[PDB]
Amino acid sequence: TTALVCDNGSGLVKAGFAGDDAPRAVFPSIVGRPRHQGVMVGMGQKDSYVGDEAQSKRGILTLKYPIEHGIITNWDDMEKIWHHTFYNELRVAPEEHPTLLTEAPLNPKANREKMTQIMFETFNVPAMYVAIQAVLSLYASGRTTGIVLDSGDGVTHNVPIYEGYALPHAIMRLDLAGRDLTDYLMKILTERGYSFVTTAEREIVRDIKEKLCYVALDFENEMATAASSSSLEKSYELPDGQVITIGNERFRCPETLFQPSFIGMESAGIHETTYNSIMKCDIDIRKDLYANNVMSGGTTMYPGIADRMQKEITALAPSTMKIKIIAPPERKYSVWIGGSILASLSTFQQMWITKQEYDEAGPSIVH
Amino acid sequence: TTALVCDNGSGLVKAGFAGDDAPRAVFPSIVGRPRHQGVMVGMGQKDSYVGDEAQSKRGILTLKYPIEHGIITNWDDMEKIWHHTFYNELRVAPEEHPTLLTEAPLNPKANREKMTQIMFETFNVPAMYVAIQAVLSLYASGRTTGIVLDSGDGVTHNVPIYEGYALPHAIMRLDLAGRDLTDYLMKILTERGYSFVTTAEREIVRDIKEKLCYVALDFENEMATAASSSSLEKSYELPDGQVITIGNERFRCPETLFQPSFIGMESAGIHETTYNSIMKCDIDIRKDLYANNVMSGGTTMYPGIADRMQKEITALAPSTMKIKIIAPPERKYSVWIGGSILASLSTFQQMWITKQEYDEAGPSIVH
Amino acid sequence: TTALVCDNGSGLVKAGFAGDDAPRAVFPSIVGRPRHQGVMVGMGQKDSYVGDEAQSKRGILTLKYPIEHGIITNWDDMEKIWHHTFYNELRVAPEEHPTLLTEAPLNPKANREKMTQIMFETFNVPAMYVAIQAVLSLYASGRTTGIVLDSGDGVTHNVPIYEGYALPHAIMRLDLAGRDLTDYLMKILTERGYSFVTTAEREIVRDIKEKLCYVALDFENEMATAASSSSLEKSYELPDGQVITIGNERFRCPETLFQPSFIGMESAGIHETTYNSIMKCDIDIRKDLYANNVMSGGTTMYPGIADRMQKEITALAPSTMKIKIIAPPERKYSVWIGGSILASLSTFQQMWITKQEYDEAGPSIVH
Amino acid sequence: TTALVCDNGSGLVKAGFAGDDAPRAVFPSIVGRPRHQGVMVGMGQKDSYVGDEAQSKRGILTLKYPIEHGIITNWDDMEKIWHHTFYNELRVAPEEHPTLLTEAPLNPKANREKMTQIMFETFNVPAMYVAIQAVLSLYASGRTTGIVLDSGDGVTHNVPIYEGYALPHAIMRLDLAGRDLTDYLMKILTERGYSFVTTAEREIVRDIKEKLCYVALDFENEMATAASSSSLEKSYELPDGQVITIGNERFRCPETLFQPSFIGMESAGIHETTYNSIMKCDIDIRKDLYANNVMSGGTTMYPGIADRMQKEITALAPSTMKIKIIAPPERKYSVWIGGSILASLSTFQQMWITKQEYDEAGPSIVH
Amino acid sequence: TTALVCDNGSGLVKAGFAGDDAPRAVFPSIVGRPRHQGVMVGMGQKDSYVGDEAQSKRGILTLKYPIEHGIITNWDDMEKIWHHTFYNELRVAPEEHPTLLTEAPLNPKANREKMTQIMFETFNVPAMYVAIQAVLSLYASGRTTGIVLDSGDGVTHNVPIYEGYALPHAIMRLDLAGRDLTDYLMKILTERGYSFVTTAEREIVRDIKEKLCYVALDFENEMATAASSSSLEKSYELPDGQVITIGNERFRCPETLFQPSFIGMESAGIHETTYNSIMKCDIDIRKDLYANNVMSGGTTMYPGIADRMQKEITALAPSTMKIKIIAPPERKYSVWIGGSILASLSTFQQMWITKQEYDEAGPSIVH
Ligand SMILES: Nc1ncnc2c1ncn2[C@@H]1O[C@H](COP(=O)(O)OP(=O)(O)O)[C@@H](O)[C@H]1O
Ligand SMILES: Nc1ncnc2c1ncn2[C@@H]1O[C@H](COP(=O)(O)OP(=O)(O)O)[C@@H](O)[C@H]1O
Ligand SMILES: Nc1ncnc2c1ncn2[C@@H]1O[C@H](COP(=O)(O)OP(=O)(O)O)[C@@H](O)[C@H]1O
Ligand SMILES: Nc1ncnc2c1ncn2[C@@H]1O[C@H](COP(=O)(O)OP(=O)(O)O)[C@@H](O)[C@H]1O
Ligand SMILES: Nc1ncnc2c1ncn2[C@@H]1O[C@H](COP(=O)(O)OP(=O)(O)O)[C@@H](O)[C@H]1O
Ligand SMILES: [Mg+2]
Ligand SMILES: [Mg+2]
Ligand SMILES: [Mg+2]
Ligand SMILES: [Mg+2]
Ligand SMILES: [Mg+2]
Repeated sequence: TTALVCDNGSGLVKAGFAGDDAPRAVFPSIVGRPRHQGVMVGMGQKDSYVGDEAQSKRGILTLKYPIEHGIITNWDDMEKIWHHTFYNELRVAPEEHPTLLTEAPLNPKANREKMTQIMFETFNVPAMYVAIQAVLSLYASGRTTGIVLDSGDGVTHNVPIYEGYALPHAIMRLDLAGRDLTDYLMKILTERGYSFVTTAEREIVRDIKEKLCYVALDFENEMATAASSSSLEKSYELPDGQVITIGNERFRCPETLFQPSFIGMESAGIHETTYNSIMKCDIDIRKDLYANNVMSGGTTMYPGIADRMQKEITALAPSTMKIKIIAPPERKYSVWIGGSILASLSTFQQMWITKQEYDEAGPSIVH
Repeated sequence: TTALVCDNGSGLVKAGFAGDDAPRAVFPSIVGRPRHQGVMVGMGQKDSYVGDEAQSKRGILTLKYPIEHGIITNWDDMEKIWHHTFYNELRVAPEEHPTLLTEAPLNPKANREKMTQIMFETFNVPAMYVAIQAVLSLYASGRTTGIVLDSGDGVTHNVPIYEGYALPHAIMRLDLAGRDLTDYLMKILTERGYSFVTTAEREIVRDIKEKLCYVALDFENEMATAASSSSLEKSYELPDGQVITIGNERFRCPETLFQPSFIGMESAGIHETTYNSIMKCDIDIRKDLYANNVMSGGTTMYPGIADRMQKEITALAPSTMKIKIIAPPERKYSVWIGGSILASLSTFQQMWITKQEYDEAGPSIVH
Repeated sequence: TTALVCDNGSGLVKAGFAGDDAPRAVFPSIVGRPRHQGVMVGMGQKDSYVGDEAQSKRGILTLKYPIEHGIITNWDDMEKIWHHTFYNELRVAPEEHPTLLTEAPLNPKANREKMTQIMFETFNVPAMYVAIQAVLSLYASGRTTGIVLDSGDGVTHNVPIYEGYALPHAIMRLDLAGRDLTDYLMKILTERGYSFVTTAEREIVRDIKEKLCYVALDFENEMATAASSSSLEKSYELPDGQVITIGNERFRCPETLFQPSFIGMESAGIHETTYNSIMKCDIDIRKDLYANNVMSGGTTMYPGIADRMQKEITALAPSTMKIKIIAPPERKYSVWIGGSILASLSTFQQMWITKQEYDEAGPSIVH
Repeated sequence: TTALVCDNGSGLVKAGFAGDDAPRAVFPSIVGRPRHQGVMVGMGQKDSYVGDEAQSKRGILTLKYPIEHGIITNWDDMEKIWHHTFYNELRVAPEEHPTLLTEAPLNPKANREKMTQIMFETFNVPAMYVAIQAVLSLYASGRTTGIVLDSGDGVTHNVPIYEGYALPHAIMRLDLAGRDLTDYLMKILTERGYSFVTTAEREIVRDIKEKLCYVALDFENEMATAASSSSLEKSYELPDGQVITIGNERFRCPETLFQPSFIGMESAGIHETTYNSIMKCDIDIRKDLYANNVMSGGTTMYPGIADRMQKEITALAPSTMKIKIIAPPERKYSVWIGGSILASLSTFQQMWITKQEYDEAGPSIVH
Repeated sequence: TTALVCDNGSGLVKAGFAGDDAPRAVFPSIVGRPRHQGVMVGMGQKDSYVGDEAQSKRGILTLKYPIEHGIITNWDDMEKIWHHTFYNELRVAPEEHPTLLTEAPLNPKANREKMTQIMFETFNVPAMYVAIQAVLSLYASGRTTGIVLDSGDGVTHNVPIYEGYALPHAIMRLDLAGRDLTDYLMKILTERGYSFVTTAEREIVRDIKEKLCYVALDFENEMATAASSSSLEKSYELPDGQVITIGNERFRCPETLFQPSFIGMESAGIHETTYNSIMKCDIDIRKDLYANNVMSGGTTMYPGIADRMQKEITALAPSTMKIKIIAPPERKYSVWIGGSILASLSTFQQMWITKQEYDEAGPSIVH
């Protein structure tokens, strides 16, 4: 019977069978719809495109992320991506597997309840479970204690975890993420003259960000040395064939995680939020958290991030103590891996919510 | 029941039954009327001649193109060519077939509405459809994606088409075409002393253009080598028996498509309009358009055209990317072929406008 | 009711009933008046003689052609020849037949109007019509397209005709004809000593011309070979019994048609005027005219004419194309035959000008 | 010493002395160059025409906007318009005045730096300043708080401003403007048969737009009532003397600001961008912005615009709160007025960039 | 040094020194050659006569226009008229003056190159220039903008000129002119019985045309009133002493300019060609052209022409706008005057083609 593990973040769906090393289907959470009413016969007609297929045809389509900052915005679009996921990639009847789904912490109750309702009623599932992302990543690490920073496309979290357990009062979410950074890279990019106005172009700049951008160790020194352009400008080539050259924009895009004032947010940088989260925890356990802080998610993938974190958190925390930061490679799939390994635990098998139990207890029992 | 496919361009009517490889009736859109009041008895009297028959007797007749730059100028003349077409070549009662008609994009609304009105009221037709030329040519290519350059006698278009669909905001029409080029060849030809003042003589120079003229790869180099006349002068023989020798006029006639400043137009050459049309399209799809650009129509028939296009568009577009130009032989009949194949599609059968539906909905439903 | 066809050229009247192969009455247009006041009793008295009767008595009479170069010179004389024609040869009341009359193209308006006035008022005719000669000859040919050269006694024409119709702007008349040639043969003949001063003798030299004169293929070569007189001198016998021997005068008389400089006219030869007439026509139709050029009239009867025409026109026109000259035997009566066949066409019956229509519309309606 | 205030937008330069009610020189930003090489002697020769002078002679000239979407495209052309501006209209040595220049927000850095370089090096200026347009318009309003929508010929902005200050993260620019609307009015106008292909004709249609076009309160209802043409068709007269009659094209041209899908852009209408800009601002201040939203620029001049804005923004925003829209007359000159009043403030006198300060600090100090 | 201005049109040479009010030598371009080989001793012998001298002796000579429809037909004849012009009227060594020559627009390249070759090689000239006629006439007007209609003996032009400059694509030539009109007056004149067959008589009818013929305001009304002959018949006296009376032929001769169908040409009347030329020009400038249309040349000299033009062009053009026609007296010499004034401009002195520059650059540099 095994299980399905579906990691539904903004920007990417990662899904696959439990007990495996990596997700088989990994595609963008997008629902493409034709921008221009098309006059042909035999075409499509394909009123709605989804996932990688939508990526193939961006210049026709308006791309629409169904899920924004972890919150589901458009429910039938989400349903569409699930249906496509199950039948067109994993090729499976949901009635044959229990399904573990994912969600961000501190996330409105409507997502869990609606989600489960869909999984039971529209797809028919024997049993399912919805899990907090950071815990899954911590399992992926193979560790029981630590503070997880999970930055995906929608949202960034800090969840401190001690010896199992958890500290809900110290959990801190922050809407800064690949989507916010891509938009910021948009408007900063436009100062070189390169105008990317459209949803489809947003995905191009996402690609630019993913390849070229890095996190500087020291910001203003790097900005100073951007004066005499040497290695800092890099050439990137668009799908059109045009050449973009980007210098300080390469590293000032991700600087926004440390300085959210660039987007005009008062929220403290990710280092201050991790630090702050540690502060909120009991005096006894802070040393372990500082030692053991973990990173997850696509927005942790910028080269340089861990080193800057180690500088900044060390600058905030008492110097007498060791702050090791653990950011393993393959960290973008940590959540999914966590899901897999959890589904492979027998002790967890009692915790699935059964179809019948949902039917008799109602929606309130997901929590 | 089959269908009729009528391609009504300026200069030539191509018409025939659907599902066939080529149009059966192909004759000039001309309405000849005697210039000189003729004194005989038993003659004609034949107040109006039409089509090839008018071609047979040019020296008596004033030839009159009913259709100018795609726009219908003289409606009863057009009606005459249709009536002659149906009864004297295709030999068919229009009440027995649905009829697919053609038109240029971006063309005044009066042509569709009046045209349909005539087809329903004067001829009686069970159902009909009016189609954009470039789409038909694209079907003739057997392809779904590409940018069509269709240069006929009246008008030249660029219509970009992606994966079916269409981009109306990037559609670009241009009045440069076999008629404009024939007149330009007139006045340039007169510099050798050869005076062709009359409508009938215009058709002679059209013949000269069709046979002899070619498009140079590089213009000014060829003009330079015209200094020492070798292969560039060619002898042509008129119907009278006189011999014309034309050198640089051979290739400087079609150079006007690339340099409309020869006619005193500010419009950019056809290569700049194709390039410009590609620019107007979304950054994602431009690579396909550059790869896939298609040619149609009689004014694409000059030897050398495709090679010059490949030079010039390559000179405008980023060198990193492949610009294949597809100009198949039999391209002059691409539109008609496209019409045939579309009429042979069953999925299109729903889209005919029915006689009764027109009667109840009115003229506004053609669009 | 049938019709009468009256071909009134200078030198001969040809008249007869329509629908017949040849004119019944064919006699010279002459009005003889006694030169010498005659003293007898019972004689004549016959103050005016007309036609063949005048021919019978030339030595008494002064002969007077009423019609000169197609233009009527003396109206009552013309009336006399008509009256004699109708009552003394055709033996018919004009009130019983419509009457088709003939005239040269480009001929003063006074001839049509006066002529019609006479036919309606003096003779009483139910209806009549006046026709351009060359068209009648073209009907006689049984053809619709061609360029007619009609050389009679008064005038020579070229009228190009295409597919019915006509080209008035290319019609070319020329006063060179049997009368001019007979006078030229007079003065050239006098170099042998043979003096023919009188009107009556002019008719004798007309006979000489009609029998003996021929058109040389090459002129100056024939003149050279006239040096050694062999076949070129021929003996002719006058009515008196005297013998005339004429050598180069035989062929240099008709050479005047090709070289009007012999009479001191600047007008180009008949071959240049036919060629010139073709030039004036639209470039399209010239090939048909060159193929189809027709000959009519008494002054086309010289042996050798067609062959010289074929040489000379071929020398002027582009060699690439075939110039067939059609000069049928019985061509002297082509105009009359044409008239007959036209009168036998029913479609022409609407075009007669009725007595009453003339009465109410006036003289201006003949044109 | 006073100051010069130069508002350099696409389509119009507005310039004048500071502290005055209106700009003295207001002329189009165009650089006319003869299309046809002219053969006269004493003519011009005038290789380049500029401004209103170019407007005087459109039919000879190719008109060329030097500045496109706020971005300077052709630098020497811009220099030419400045030189003409200073010496031929304002009649002033730039060395005698500090000069305040204008620019759109979010505009490539090349414009500020190059612009300043030209002003200091080519013209010699004691000091200068470059200002964001929307702030100047807000000063023109005489108000400190509000959200400015400035639609010129090149670009449209939204800049929210609270109690002085500014919110750069909520600034939103959009390339929809009089130029885009004129081109759209071109292709929509061509459906009536009226073909305007040339740059010179573009200026004619700009005139049509400026006089006749209005913004409908409700779109599709007005389109429905366009069925029975009454007041909606209006006659306009071209400079040639021809009469154009335009019905629904009158109001569907400016509908593009609310529905950029007409041009094939995915960008939300101006009402959604203003609404969106308000959303991006802190929850506290939105009420003031909704109350206080200001309009500027030539493309705000369509009759009906404010009323439709009030409908649409009210439809998006919570009904409980008052949305006053302030669109004062003389709003096309708001930016220039703003510039004047700012230059008349003494407190601003410290902020000029001095010639010497530029010389020692370099180009980087403009920002 | 001054200059010579030689206006070489068909029918008349106008030549003189530059900077003068009128040409000194004005005589017909004819090369008379004796028709009849003359037997005297001491006579002539004068194998070739030229100009006014030939006019003195028409009845002996065959007159030969060397130049036909602007195109040089017979080069040595033209050379003869030039040589006679320089030595026998202007009495000048060409080596002492630069020489400005004239030619029709749109005229075969052979005329410029051969002409210049003769002027440099046969006559020896320090420098020369060949000019388009209509521009010269426009200078004669003292104006910079306008559309010139120049009708000479060979050819009629329309050249639109705006603010200096020129529009070559709107230049329209037409072979209708005093020569065509004189021949048409020939064949129409022959309907009264007056036969003029010879070149010498053609010049007589040219005189008739020049004195008597006028252009009717309304054609068919005047033809109707020709029914009752009052003032419309006028008596003219030939050099022989005979009296010609011509009625409707007086005004129907020049009606051919408005109705070229009289000669069997499909070309539109001169009013349609002026109107058509205006159409071809950019929409901006048409109002000036309509206001400013100029007339030049001998074939503009018919009384009534300007008024009929004003009627007909007003009937074609939109009524809302003023069509002033400027036809100054002395307009037959406008071209020559233009030439004079141009030669008197110092700015033009750079544009002469020098003997040496021709020698080193070749013939291709005349254009
Ligand atoms: N190599 C990379 N470098 C920088 N950013 C990346 C990289 N890969 C992905 N991203 C960013 O992170 C996001 C994907 O992160 P992911 O963990 O998949 O988010 P989620 O799990 O919420 O879908 C993308 O939207 C992208 O902006
Ligand atoms: N072989 C040829 N070479 C160059 N030009 C041609 C050739 N054949 C036709 N043309 C030109 O193209 C025109 C015919 O093109 P066509 O596609 O039939 O126009 P349409 O479809 O609008 O009637 C003619 O008017 C002629 O000027
Ligand atoms: N056999 C002949 N050979 C040469 N010339 C002839 C011959 N017969 C007649 N002609 C000439 O042609 C004239 C008759 O031609 P015809 O066609 O009858 O003139 P029309 O029709 O104008 O009367 C006569 O005047 C005579 O000079
Ligand atoms: N009365 C009007 N109605 C509608 N549009 C107008 C009017 N006047 C000007 N425009 C449009 O606005 C533009 C001028 O706006 P403006 O604010 O001067 O732009 P900028 O300041 O950027 O030059 C013109 O290009 C024109 O298309
Ligand atoms: N007063 C007149 N009225 C009408 N036509 C005239 C008059 N004078 C001259 N012409 C005609 O115009 C011609 C002369 O025009 P001109 O301008 O001198 O021609 P070009 O300059 O080409 O020699 C003559 O051939 C004559 O037919
Ligand atoms: Mg995630
Ligand atoms: Mg076509
Ligand atoms: Mg005859
Ligand atoms: Mg502005
Ligand atoms: Mg002239």
